[PDB]
Amino acid sequence: IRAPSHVPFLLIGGGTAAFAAARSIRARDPGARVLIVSEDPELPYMRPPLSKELWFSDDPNVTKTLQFRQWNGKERSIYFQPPSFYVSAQDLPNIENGGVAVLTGKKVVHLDVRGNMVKLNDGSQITFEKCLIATGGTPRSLSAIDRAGAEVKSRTTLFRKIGDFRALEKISREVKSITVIGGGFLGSELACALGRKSQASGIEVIQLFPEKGNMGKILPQYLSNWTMEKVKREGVKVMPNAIVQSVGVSGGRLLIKLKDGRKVETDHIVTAVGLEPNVELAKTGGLEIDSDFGGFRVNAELQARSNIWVAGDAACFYDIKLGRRRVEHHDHAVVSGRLAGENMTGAAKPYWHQSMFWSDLGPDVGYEAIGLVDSSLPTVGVFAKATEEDYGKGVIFYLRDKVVVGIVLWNVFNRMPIARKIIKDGEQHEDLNEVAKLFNIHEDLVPRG
Amino acid sequence: SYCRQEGKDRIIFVTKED
Ligand SMILES: Cc1cc2nc3c(=O)[nH]c(=O)nc-3n(C[C@H](O)[C@H](O)[C@H](O)COP(=O)(O)OP(=O)(O)OC[C@H]3O[C@@H](n4cnc5c(N)ncnc54)[C@H](O)[C@@H]3O)c2cc1C
Ligand SMILES: NC(=O)c1ccc[n+]([C@@H]2O[C@H](COP(=O)([O-])OP(=O)(O)OC[C@H]3O[C@@H](n4cnc5c(N)ncnc54)[C@H](O)[C@@H]3O)[C@@H](O)[C@H]2O)c1
Repeated sequence: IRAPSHVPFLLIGGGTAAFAAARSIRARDPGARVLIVSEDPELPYMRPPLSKELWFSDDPNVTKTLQFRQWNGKERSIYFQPPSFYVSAQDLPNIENGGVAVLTGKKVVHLDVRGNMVKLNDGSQITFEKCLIATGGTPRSLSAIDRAGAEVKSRTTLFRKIGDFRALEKISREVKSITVIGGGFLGSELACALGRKSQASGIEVIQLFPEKGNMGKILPQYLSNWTMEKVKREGVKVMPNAIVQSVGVSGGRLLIKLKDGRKVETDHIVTAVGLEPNVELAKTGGLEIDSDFGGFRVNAELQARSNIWVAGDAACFYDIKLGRRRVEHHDHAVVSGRLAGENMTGAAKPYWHQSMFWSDLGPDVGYEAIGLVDSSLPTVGVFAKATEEDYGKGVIFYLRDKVVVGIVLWNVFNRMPIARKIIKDGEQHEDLNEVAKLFNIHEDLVPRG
Repeated sequence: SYCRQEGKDRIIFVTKED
């Protein structure tokens, strides 16, 4: 198939961000002609299931069907839409009322900003009227793994793509011990996914990380510790305060020697130690990178230059209330993609509507969260007490200048609107205990996810 | 109203009664 020489809407990076954009473009301006160029050969799909929902599928054909049952009991696929609902790259600049074409297995390798053109890996060039960068990002590798030999390197996976899941699902039924390095969102979610699978398979599940407790970059120590202990229950050997020093191959099995001196024998390793943005095209185009936050530097309306927007994880925008930041969540990729698409069609409206995130670590831990959630800030957790400490349920406020900037709804569900208001308001509330009463914590509420 | 301050993080427990 041949690429169209020109297209009005070019979305570099066929992920969760690109899809929202194209959907929002098609919506705001009907009969749009949108081309998503995606280095990935898979059509746009959502990632959350790959750490959570697809590991709990009873159907053993899950690795092939890539379906799951939503917390509402309805069954769906991780793909945003089926192939039939995309037009072809060939037929895009003709088909009546345009549509969305996805160019699978094609990387943009140069962004000619001045001339409104991209050059593809295969030479073929495509000009655009409006362009969005939605390159997302690639998972960070652990230094120690890089330094080690290719024997150990070959037995180390990272997690992002579909194949990552499909291969680690196999490896879960093969080895006797899997060690996850890193205490991240993903770290924990995989450790708990494998932990639940181990209830039947009996496999050793180890998770080690340098923090004192799980999710130590977004949870305050007490909760962080408590969450670690709840992960433990799901079937995980958790080793906090683990700084890896070197990983060799001892006895046909990977040996992880920590700086504190502890050794760990295991068969396979999965590093979930953070995400690096795919800011490749920055140099080619002369677009700015946030020195502090990483990713492309875009203004309040996710705009970089006259005809270039950025969204998703790759985008470091200016949140008019919370300040400049880059956020790497799923609802963020969607919200920002939506907005970019609006602005591309000419709305020029700023990021006002907040994006959020959620994680579920077993049945005991499930939290929606909004805005500036960063364990380094001062927190005020308000939890429910009974009628030997139970942080089972409550709400945690994140402060900056005596102003709430982030909230974590701890096992409190369907309350995100209320929280959202509190962020908008950014009042200097004398007592946050009152503000907490707004979330009817003690009340059973709804048990989504 | 068990309120206790642990560094930067402040922890308030409450029992529903209002
Ligand atoms: C397993 C997993 C579970 C998650 N669960 C949650 C969750 O529960 N909640 C939550 O809020 N977030 C979650 N996230 C985070 C969220 O899914 C991601 O932030 C989101 O998918 C990023 O979307 P994006 O389009 O910006 O980037 P991506 O989804 O990474 O899409 C980027 C795409 O662009 C392609 N690309 C990159 N560079 C180029 C180039 N130069 N040319 C062409 N194509 C290019 C990439 O290969 C890829 O296809 C999860 C992530 C993972 C990995
Ligand atoms: N619930 C959700 O919203 C969710 C779920 C899954 C994934 N994600 C996203 O997926 C991506 C992957 O997240 P992630 O878990 O890889 O990173 P993360 O950013 O979620 O967590 C970073 C972690 O890196 C670890 N780390 C850093 N350097 C290390 C080192 N030298 N040795 C050991 N550990 C080290 C730390 O323990 C820290 O907890 C991110 O974009 C994240 O937001 C989000």
